[PDB]
Amino acid sequence: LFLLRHSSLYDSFYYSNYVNAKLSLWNENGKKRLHKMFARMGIPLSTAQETWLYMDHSIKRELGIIFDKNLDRYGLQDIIRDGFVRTLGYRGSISASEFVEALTALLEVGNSAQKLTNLRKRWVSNFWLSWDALDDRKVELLNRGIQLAQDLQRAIFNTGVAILEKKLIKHLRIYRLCVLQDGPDLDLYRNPLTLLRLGNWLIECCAESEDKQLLPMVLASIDENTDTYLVAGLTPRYPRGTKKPILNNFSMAFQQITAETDAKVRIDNFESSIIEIRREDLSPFLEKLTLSGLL
Amino acid sequence: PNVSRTIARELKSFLLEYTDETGRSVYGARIRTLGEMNSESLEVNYRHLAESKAILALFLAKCPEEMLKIFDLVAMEATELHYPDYARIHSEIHVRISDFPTIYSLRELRESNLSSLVRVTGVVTRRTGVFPQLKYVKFNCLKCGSILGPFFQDSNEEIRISFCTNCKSKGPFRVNGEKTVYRNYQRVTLQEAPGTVPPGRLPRHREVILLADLVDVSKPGEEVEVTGIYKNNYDGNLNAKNGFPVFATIIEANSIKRRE
Amino acid sequence: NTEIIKSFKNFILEFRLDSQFIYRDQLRNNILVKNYSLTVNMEHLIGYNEDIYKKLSDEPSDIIPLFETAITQVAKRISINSLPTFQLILNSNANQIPLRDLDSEHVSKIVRLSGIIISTSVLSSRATYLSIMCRNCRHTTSITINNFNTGNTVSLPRSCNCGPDPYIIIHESSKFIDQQFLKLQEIPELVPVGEMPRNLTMTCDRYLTNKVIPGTRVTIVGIYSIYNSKNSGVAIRTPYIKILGIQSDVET
Repeated sequence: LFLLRHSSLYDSFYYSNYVNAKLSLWNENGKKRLHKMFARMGIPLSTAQETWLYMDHSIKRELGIIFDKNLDRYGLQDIIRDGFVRTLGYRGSISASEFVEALTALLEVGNSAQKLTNLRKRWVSNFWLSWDALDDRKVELLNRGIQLAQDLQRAIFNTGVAILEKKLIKHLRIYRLCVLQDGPDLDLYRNPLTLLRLGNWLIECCAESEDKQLLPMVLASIDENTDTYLVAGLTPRYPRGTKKPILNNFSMAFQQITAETDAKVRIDNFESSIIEIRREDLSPFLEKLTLSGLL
Repeated sequence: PNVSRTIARELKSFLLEYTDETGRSVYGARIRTLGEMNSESLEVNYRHLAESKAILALFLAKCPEEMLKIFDLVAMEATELHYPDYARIHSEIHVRISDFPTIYSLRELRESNLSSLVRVTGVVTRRTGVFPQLKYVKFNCLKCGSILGPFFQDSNEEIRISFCTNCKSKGPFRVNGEKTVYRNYQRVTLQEAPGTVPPGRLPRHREVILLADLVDVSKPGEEVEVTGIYKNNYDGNLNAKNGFPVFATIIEANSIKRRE
Repeated sequence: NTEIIKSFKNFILEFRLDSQFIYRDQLRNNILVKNYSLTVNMEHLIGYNEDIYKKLSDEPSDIIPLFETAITQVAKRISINSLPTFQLILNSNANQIPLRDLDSEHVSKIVRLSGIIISTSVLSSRATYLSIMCRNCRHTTSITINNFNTGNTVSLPRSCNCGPDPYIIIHESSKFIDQQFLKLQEIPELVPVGEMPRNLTMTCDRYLTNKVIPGTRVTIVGIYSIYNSKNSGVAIRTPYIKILGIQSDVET
């Protein structure tokens, strides 16, 4: 689950991935099944939203036992893994996965062409805000991070629902495509560590245990300020039950098009699978992707 | 009586094996709606029970004060085959009997409708605040121990259970504030609807007790339809009137419906 | 009752974060100013031990007056005559319970909530330690009450036979404290579209009096308790919140 030790039980079962991928919680027909679990487990719906410190002594004692009698029927048996826990004395436990979320959420929040580089100095100066927090002396800097992490995956979960009702997915013959143009809080999505958060929530959503196909996604968000259109090519996955490791093609076949018309594109990243493009250049560029398909 | 064990096994088949309209037994798909709202209230219609067994339909109108206890006690073990870890969430279910057309407007209440399931409409006038009730009289005996076992004074009766020969003799008992189960309480009165009045006569009041689930379901000015029972409340019934032994009558509510 | 003092007496002496330990530096600086209290953050209890908070969360009315005598055995390890009983003020942040949904289940449980204060009252006197003499026997004694559950939970005995209640309170040798009797209204942004805003009445102890002006936004951590005065029903009690620790905002 995401952040058990610093949030409640119920608020971790929403904003997860391998629970959302198997119960389809974005609709209404799946949210009835979630309370149907806590009936069997013997947990009231007042206790299950208290934060994880103030739960009873005889429930956190018995969490390793209830998670194996009642978790089989809903398919969630790939939940219990083995992880690491670092306690510094009287402070309290923080696992390994619950630390890397507090560093992926301290790297973009909590701080024409010269409007661009005034953003890139807001990321480079944000880098030392996690470099200090990695140590063991400053814990008042870490607990700013966790309460900046839950308001990241509450703004993603309220966008990723609003796609899967309107169904803005084109189901084309080579890949799948989504283009987001309007909604709330579209300022957040200029960081490449924010699109890969939402795109990782869509890949494990639709390319799920249920066999429909196996096709790549292409995302494209937008803001104002010369209409940047940060597009990003993604990859497909398997539902954890590992033979094909190549799994990417958007470096080569994309690169041929940008040397064909070079219509207002900049390759300005460590990665070759995310660029910007002007607003007038989106429509003739995407048609060329369907041509010369290398997949 | 001791015939109740024959009743317990034979209405249980009308929580599981009563089906209608091509499957989907409506009281197997009802207990799954408990839990996911977590609400300790089974809805039970009266037409869906009277068509099957006409014996128990008579034993609701005769004496539901002892009938509904057995109808609650086996109602726990219907859910327990679905949700086996349900002893710790309220540990109790009470039931919600639906329509039974006895009394027309308000004023047909004679002796012949005593201690029986009555259905009556009206208009909420005024209501008090929400309070706790005892529900578990636990003594403060000085000779015995101050746990002393659970004893029940759960009515409008306030039982005069005197403590005699507890440990060695009659220890003096009080009440403490320890480990008992309180429950909610709210009295709301009700008067006659202005559409179905006879000509000339003033409307009449009556006091209704709500209990433990149905508090904050009314709002003053609603056409409410009460399906309570009808009893004979003591404890101060016309204290200045002992030459006329005249008793006070309060409807204890069992369900609440809105306007329809 | 027994040895739960020593499981708390080691908590004040030995709790320690990274370099500078707090509850022997908050107990010493609150004696030189003559302040006579202490402020326990409630997250630090359950990090040190879970069995202590298990008792405190279940039955709080009988254990917080055991922690108040576990402090006054430690302040005699620092000062060395009149040291009274200390007061325990605690604060935390789990989850606010809104003022509308306070069921019959939260009787005697630590509950925090929020709201707007309407009115106050005038101060009063409650007795802690009083001296009794009988009228005929003249056999002196001393009853020390420390627990607070408003009318009467501990009273005078009936014999030291002699008559019905032969006991007199002597007013020349006692100690007294203050009470405040606020009132608290819920915040109007949890709107009662067809209801009026309800209210509750609290009490306060000796060191929280005269702290808050009417008309502020507070958060209040207390014990939701019950009392049975007749100052309208049969076997009906009335609810009230015994405040232990008012965490107001900046008053502004």
